[PDB]
Amino acid sequence: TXPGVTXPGV
DNA sequence: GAAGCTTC
DNA sequence: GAAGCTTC
Repeated sequence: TXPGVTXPGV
């Protein structure tokens, strides 16, 4: 996720 | 190193 | 199935 906690997506 | 997910 | 980057 995020970053942090990529995206989604990318 | 180890956890934090939908979108093509 | 690849398609992704960091907090910690």
